[PDB]
Amino acid sequence: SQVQLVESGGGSVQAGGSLRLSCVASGDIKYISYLGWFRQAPGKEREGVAALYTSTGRTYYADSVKGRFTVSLDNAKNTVYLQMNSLKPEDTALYYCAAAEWGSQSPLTQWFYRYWGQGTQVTVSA
Amino acid sequence: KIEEGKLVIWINGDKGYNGLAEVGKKFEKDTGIKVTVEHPDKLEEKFPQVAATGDGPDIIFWAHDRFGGYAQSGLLAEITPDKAFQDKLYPFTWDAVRYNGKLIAYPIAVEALSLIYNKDLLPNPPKTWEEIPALDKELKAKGKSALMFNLQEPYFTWPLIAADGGYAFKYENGKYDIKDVGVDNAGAKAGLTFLVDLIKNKHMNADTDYSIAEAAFNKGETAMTINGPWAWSNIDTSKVNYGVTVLPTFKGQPSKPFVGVLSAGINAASPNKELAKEFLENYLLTDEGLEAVNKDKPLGAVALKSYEEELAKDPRIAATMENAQKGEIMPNIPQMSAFWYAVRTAVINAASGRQTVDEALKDAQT
Repeated sequence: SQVQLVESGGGSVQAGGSLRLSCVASGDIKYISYLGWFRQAPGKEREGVAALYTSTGRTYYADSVKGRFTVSLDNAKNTVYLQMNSLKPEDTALYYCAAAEWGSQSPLTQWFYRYWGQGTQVTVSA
Repeated sequence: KIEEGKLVIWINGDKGYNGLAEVGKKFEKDTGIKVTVEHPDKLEEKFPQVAATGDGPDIIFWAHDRFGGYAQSGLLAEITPDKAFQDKLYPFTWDAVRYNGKLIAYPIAVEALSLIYNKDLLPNPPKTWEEIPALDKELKAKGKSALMFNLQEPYFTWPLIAADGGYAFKYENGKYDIKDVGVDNAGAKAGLTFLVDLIKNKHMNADTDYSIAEAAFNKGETAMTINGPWAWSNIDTSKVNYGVTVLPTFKGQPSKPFVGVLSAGINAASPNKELAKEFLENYLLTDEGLEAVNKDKPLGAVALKSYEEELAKDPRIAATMENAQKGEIMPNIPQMSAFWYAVRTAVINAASGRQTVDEALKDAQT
């Protein structure tokens, strides 16, 4: 794989607080057009959280996080962020970064994405 | 019964009680209040026995899991830290000292299992459990093994078993639902199946216990073990060039070791509750206070963010905290006794083949 994604920033956070996740994309990334954040609780489904279409900057959010989370890209760093505000215990999960050159279905569906990171754990205390 | 105008503190004999006494001396130098630190014999049973009569120390130090029952028995005072103080400790450490919705002790230190590895045999330890069979085949060709750890205790096997969905008791909004047990769900079945497959394929042995694994790692016979910070001193003496790191993932998810939080509770019968709060918040739970205790006997990882950031310059402590944050806080309820016994039987029966994984976990769930 000459596209590698590495997430960081997870940890323990109190409900109502904020946390910023980072995902560094390395390799031959010039054709990437979608960057997605997904989350997966143990034994549960990997669900789309937020996605960014980099060509125009358009963002997509799951209903459960819209208004609380913000996905953004710093092109001068090849790094995509998930700023998570007003955190809730229901936000606890392993958070994955994902990337695609293009896709034929919803950019919030896991099967849209070719490249996946290793996950960073976010655990929100009530 | 407890004397007003001084502090009596009880802490176990395996802790840094002389360092804690130094914190007591600093408190006395500022306040005139004498602080007496004792390490009573048989402290685990002694505190509830004496506190039930309205006697004992002002402050008791013990692992948080026993404090749930002590709080239920009315032996511990509700503590009253303000928001600014609460923010100085990692959020998950406060979870460990909540009972009935109330904070009943101050978190001090944090303990969990980690992956311990021999750098000479294995400079790049595996990030995933799924890599271990292939790694063992490589090492067996050189007369070594990949991994040996205590399979006899659920405390050691649970991190893998529960990684993709197992849990002891469901915890939601500060309470454990004793009717919601996660022993026979799909995640626990998958983890125990992986464990039993390692045994079936001879990558691990069903009889490996604490002694067998400790001897094998410390003699350089196996590249990895799983153990806690209490084991590091023996590895030091063995001179193995070892590291301590994050436990392997399973299906991408973290291993979930049980977390123990050494905590300081205030006796409900103390007439010195405000002095105890001042001592614990403004003297002990500071960089200087924890350093004094740690210099006497290491605390491992600590709940106080500022001092943990110093201690975590030791990658072994950083790994302990990482595994702890990813782990399952040990439930502070008496139903844990039934959990240990049921899971112990399940792993014995699955690892020896008397029962399938599905049969073993179904029995442990009921």
